[PDB]
Amino acid sequence: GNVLPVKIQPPLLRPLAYRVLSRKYGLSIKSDGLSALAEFVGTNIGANWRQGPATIKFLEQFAAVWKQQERGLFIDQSGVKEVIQEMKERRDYFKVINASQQQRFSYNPHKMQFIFVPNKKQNGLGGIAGFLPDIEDKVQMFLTRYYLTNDRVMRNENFQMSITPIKNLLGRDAQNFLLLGLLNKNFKGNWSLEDPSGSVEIDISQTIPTQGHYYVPGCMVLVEGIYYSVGNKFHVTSMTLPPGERREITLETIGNLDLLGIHGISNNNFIARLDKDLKIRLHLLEKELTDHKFVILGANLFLDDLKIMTALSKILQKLNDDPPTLLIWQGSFTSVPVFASMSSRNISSSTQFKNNFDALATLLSRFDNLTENTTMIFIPGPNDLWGSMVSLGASGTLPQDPIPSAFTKKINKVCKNVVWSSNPTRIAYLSQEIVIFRDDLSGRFKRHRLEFPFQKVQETRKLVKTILDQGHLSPFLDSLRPISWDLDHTLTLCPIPSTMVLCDTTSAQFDLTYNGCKVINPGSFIHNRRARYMEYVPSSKKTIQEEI
Amino acid sequence: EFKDPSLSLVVPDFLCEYCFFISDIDFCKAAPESIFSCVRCHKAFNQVLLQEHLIQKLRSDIESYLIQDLRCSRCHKVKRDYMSAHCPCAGAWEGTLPRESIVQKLNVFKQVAKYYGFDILLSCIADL
Amino acid sequence: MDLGASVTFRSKALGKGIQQGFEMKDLSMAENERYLSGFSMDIGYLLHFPEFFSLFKSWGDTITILVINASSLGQIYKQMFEKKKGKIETYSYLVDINFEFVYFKLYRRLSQETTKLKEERGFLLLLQSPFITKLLGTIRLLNQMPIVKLSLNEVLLPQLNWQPTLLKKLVNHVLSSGSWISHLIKLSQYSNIPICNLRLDSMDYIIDVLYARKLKKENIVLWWNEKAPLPDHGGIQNDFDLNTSWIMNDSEFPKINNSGVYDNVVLDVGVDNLTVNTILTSEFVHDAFSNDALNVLRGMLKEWWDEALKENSTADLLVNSLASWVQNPNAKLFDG
Ligand SMILES: [Zn+2]
Ligand SMILES: [Zn+2]
Repeated sequence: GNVLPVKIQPPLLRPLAYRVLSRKYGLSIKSDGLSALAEFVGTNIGANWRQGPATIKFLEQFAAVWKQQERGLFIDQSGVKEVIQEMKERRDYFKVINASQQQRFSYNPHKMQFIFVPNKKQNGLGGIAGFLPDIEDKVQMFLTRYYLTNDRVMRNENFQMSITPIKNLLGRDAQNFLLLGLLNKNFKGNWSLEDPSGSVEIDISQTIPTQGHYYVPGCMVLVEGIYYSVGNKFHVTSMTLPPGERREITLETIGNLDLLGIHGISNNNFIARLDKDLKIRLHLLEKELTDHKFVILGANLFLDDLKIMTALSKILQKLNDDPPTLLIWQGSFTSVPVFASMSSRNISSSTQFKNNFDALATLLSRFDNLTENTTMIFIPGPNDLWGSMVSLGASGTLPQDPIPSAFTKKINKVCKNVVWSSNPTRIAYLSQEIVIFRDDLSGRFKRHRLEFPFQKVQETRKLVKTILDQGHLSPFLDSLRPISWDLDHTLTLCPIPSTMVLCDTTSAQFDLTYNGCKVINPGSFIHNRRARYMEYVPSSKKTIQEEI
Repeated sequence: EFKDPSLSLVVPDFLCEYCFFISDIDFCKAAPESIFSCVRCHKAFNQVLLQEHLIQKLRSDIESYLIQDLRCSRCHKVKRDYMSAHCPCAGAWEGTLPRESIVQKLNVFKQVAKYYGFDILLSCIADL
Repeated sequence: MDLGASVTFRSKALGKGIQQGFEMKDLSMAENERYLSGFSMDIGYLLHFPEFFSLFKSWGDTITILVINASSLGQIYKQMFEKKKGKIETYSYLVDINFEFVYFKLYRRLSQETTKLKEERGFLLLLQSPFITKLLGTIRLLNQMPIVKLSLNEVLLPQLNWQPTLLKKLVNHVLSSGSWISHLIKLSQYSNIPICNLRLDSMDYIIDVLYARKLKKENIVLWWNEKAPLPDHGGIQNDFDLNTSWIMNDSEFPKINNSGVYDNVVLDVGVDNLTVNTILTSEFVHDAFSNDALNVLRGMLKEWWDEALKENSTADLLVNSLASWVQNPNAKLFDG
């Protein structure tokens, strides 16, 4: 109310509200709205019932705020919330999301359009077991990947020659063709290309591949060759990975869809888009960006050894004076995978894992400025709690679970902003998309390179070109890296991110950029009696520092 | 019609440090004051070990379900291609490991964890 | 593994080789180890019970415990003295008596006592705490002498009347250290292993050492692994493979049950030593385990059985612990 509120009689105010909300704009005023307006004409007692313009303009502002939320034919108990919004209308706006809460969007080959898919948690019960994907999900996952790759290839400028589906190769011979699909080994043990139409065999004896790519099983490839019906051999003469596209050109095909929706989202009922505030937020980001710095550390910071703790203490000593905006720790937090202990005589490995994080809370006590001003991010490593329980330190499921709450009951209480996410995690800045992914890449692509019968900066160039042209974080079949059936969309590089935080302990540090995106390659947290960590300036500039 | 008034949840290859006794222990059908002590030697068992073993069994179960193969409904031949709608003959793919089986297994994990004091197992459930 | 504790030289520059580090690859060999040493030398003792840091000296005559007790301590020590008169007598030649009792800003005295014992004797140290690495890393002096660790962790307080139970624990540890060291010297002079590198419950370690040296004299790569419960294979073992996944989780065992009512007599029998008999009795297949290692292990188990038949307690214990070593992934040289 006002300083001198006067309780109203609802019947006499009824015409003033009803006229505005039922003849000019709006509809179907409820009792809650009328009671709210009673309170807020108590907040506007000044000469009211004889003063028109002030209450009328407040009502039209109310309408201008209300009519942008859904359709709003009824006014529920949110009305007080929009009135608080009215009061408040007289760094934030950035979000970090994990692979668990990413929205699902299918792709339809017959409608050439992305389709929203309801999340199982929002509509389903989810109290017993809602996280288990259905059987046909793994059937359709490769179909979805192939459809997306087909669309991406056919949108290319050069291709307007046309490829031919595999099954249409039975009746012709001694004619050149062009085709693409999954590359794998058949049951017999020969090289084959698989397509939704069918599969053929590959002749490799005279192949000249395009250099600069890691030709690996499980990767989309473009094959030009001559069919031969005497056997079933598609004699290959050239081979190249499909080209990639920048962010804006892929976006405009769907305008600007609300995939990573922070301003607005789409769901089953409606589809939403936005480009008006993109330039405004770009201009906002262009300023005070140097003040909003975020620094990342190396991989596999084991919290058991004394040397790592001492180096970390020195890093925090240098850092506490100037706390950044975001701080990220990546890699495993224990040098030995945790699993079943057959002996009760010694400390349980789970208890040791709990103990290791407890000391970190103690070390946070002497760096209060960092704990007070900078949020903290933790990303699980290859041999942390849940994975190593069944993987025992080897590669496992990629949509990895976050750090369990039961073993982090003190870090959440000491620090004020800590977020645990999956191994692939996506953050949403004002005008930037950043993704972080921690695993082993160079060794994997080196060991599984395909063989062709016939200065270290080139290897990272090949790796980046391959991972960006393929457009999928895990270009490997289900034999190598098992993936949860439904969450595969999280690993998709549909509209490629602005910056990629690609950490590989088997690769040297790099700061390359390619095709509208830039990639950073942090190394291990320590090496050769030294420790290092890197920071990235939001103005597309990078810095490297070493403190031993 | 008479049925079994209880289910089963068995942990294989359970080891006793003091006696080196190897036996499979049933968490549901077995009576109390026998889960906590070895059969031959009457020595009490560690409890967080029991919780860890249950968690490991559950996680291995989930992984095994997630890595299962696909079988055709009419002819029981196995799927041999990465992308394909259905069998060349009539019939639609079905999973080797049905969903309701693992759902019931998780239900009985829930009941077992609720009956005794098992907090880390409850946390393991909660993260799902 | 290759050299063992029984070290000797055959230089035939010894001073020049001891002012600097003596190189071993050119000159090394292992002699016989029937008797390790005639031991007559002092001992140390530092213990912790989760603020219950405790110390004792074999040649000392005082006991001080960091922050009714004295009388109970004396009576309990005397009581277990008469109750283990025989064991004390038979291990007096290892460790030998009432001592002064004390129950003691105070947390810095560990450094002082360690320094005092450092300049007082040159005495093996026995450690018993759940925080052995912490104690080693917070007392810099403890790295200057050989130490033997006897970690028996997971000790807790009853929240009431912890004095009698802790007194019992400390007194039984003190009067059983002699039997402990007797068993340790037996195992060491039987298995050619240094004292400090041994432990009471490290049966798997001796298995690894003996099997590894038997393979080293053979032409078989050891696949030795450290700080990881996976066999070493050149890095290929880090990748996920289906057959490995299925052999890892194939742990269920079948059984036979034939219900019914029986009027005939039925006998109940027990079967024991099944795994050892199974092992001793009995290119194309890629999942098969190496035949050479299997044969070597069978021969080793057979010789252990034969030696244990001829009144060897250590061989009997090894035979008993073989199965637990096989199942346990924590042991090194472990292959699923
Ligand atoms: Zn037992
Ligand atoms: Zn069929």
